[PDB]
Amino acid sequence: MMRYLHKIELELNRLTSRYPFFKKIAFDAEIIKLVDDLNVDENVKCAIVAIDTSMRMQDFINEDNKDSFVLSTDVLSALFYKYLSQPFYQHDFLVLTDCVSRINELKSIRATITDEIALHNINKQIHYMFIQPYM
Amino acid sequence: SYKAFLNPYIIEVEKRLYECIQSDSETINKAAHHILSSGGKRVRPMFVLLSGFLNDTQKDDLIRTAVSLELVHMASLVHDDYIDNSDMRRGNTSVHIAFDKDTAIRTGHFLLARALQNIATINNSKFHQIFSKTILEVCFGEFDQMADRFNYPVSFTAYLRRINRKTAILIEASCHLGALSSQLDEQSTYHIKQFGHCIGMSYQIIDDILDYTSDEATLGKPVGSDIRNGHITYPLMAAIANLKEQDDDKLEAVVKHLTSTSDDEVYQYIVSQVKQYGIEPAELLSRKYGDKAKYHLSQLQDSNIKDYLEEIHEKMLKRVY
Ligand SMILES: [Mg+2]
Ligand SMILES: [Mg+2]
Repeated sequence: MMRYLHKIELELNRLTSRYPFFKKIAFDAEIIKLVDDLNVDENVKCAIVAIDTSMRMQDFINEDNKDSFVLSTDVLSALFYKYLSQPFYQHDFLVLTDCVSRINELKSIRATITDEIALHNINKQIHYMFIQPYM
Repeated sequence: SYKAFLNPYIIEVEKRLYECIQSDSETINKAAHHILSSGGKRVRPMFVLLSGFLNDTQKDDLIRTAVSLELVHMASLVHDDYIDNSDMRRGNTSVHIAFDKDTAIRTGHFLLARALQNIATINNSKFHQIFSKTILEVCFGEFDQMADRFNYPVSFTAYLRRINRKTAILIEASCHLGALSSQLDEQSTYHIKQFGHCIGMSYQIIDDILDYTSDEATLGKPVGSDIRNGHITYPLMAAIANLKEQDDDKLEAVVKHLTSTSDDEVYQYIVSQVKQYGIEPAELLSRKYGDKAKYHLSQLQDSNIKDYLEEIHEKMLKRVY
């Protein structure tokens, strides 16, 4: 476990302990491995993991868990914004907020397409959204 | 009037708001447009603009801050409507019904993204500290509210904390951020900041009152919607207290045992008890915050901009004044 991973886990475990309606799902394992080796600050790594987990939570939202899951994706988005605010990481902020609008755009268009290679590719782009700009 | 002086800016931010929502994604563009089309009073951009006009200065940051605050405000609405099952939004249908759940959640995150994009140009850590902090506080308030559903009693402190985070802080951030993007006097920044807080508090109380006192026409949903969804608010708290003064704790007992499966008869009883015993004290409270807001307006230098704020203070708090 890297330093940045302890930092985010500490804050997430504190939220679950304080707010029973916050649900902390497991970080994507592949995304963690990559982030581990990224050439950026501890704070940027936290923001990335925050926002990556935020968007992956979207797919698990039902009527039976929405009063939990929706708000949870929203704190994770807010944490993402917190991590890049002090000090302000302007370039990473410009890049990753772009990734946010784009990943929602890709997921929307993904809904209206059944083609094999088209689905395989857009899924790839979606899965690596927040880490590609750093590779 | 205030609509006169802000008119040029209002249409400017409105124009930029539509620019920000443009998307190479078909559904999202339509969805973002759908809620942006809905009748919004754009009250938050108004507080931003007026906050920056307290001192002599012209900046691109001022109007673009107003744009981001609107985008954030609307982002929470799309998510809120879906979470709370609110199928209607001021005559117009809500996003999750007009499209679907997935689009509803996507559009919210999209609006937030673009909102963050819009202010990414402002190279100022303090600015982002404040904005990111208020967004977090809003989230925090939402978690507690969700956990407080059908959980009596709810302390007076917890209620104030609840309405502060859910309505007050964002409006306070509008006045605070609007004042930053114009390097406003600090003593003057404190007053417009506290004004934003007090006005928001007052407004949310009034809204909590109307849930009980108004008709389904001005509410867009059934009377007593808060308590029917488990939300214990000050009017109810005040009604229970007054009844206990008359040695009657039947309302307390009922609310304590209220659950998500409670009968309509129980809600109708609660609603009528609140209308009879809880309205006046809630109005009184709202007036305290209203008055406090007046003080902060009166402690800042006399000017044209002061008059606009004072006029909006009269309108928004008409129910109590
Ligand atoms: Mg709500
Ligand atoms: Mg309400």
